[PDB]
Amino acid sequence: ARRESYLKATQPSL
Amino acid sequence: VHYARPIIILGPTKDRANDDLLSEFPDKFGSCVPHTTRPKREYEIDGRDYHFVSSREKMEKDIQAHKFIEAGQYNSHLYGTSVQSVREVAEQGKHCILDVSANAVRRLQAAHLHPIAIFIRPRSLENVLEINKRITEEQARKAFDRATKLEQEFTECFSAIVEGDSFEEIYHKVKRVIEDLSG
Repeated sequence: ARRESYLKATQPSL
Repeated sequence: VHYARPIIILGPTKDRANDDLLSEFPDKFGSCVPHTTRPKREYEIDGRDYHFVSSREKMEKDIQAHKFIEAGQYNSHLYGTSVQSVREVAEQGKHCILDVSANAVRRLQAAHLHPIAIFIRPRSLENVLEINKRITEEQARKAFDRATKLEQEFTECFSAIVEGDSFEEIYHKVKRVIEDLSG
């Protein structure tokens, strides 16, 4: 049930 | 109906633990759906893949009014998990299994939703390889490092810290933890 779009938005590279 | 506390599991194998709780106990564990301003693809289904938001300004205002436990931008569109989406599941008496980052824990608490935050703490690189048998050494070192940084920075927000020599041990502990903290 992964949502890759969502994970990229909410786990940005710091 | 009694409020059920939402759940955030973090650490190595948390996603397997999430899937397992949902597939074993569908009467006590549920999911909510994130929001996005990205336009809906023909095959996607509003309320199932996302809650599709037509006004980016609307979502921007809601984000600034603290309506989201988590929010960010990808490919120039907004994404987030809303307080209300968690509340609806909780109000129906099901533990909302959340796939959100650790920063959401403080936002859920500040929204008065009383989360259960469980950290699966790897004991070492080797322990990571014990509990996740599908990954390279490199992936295991990255997971171990991430978990070390997670604990160093967020340990004050954990409801429980769980350890074990196998995923089965961790999973049994996670279920026992949820029962103890819910009653």
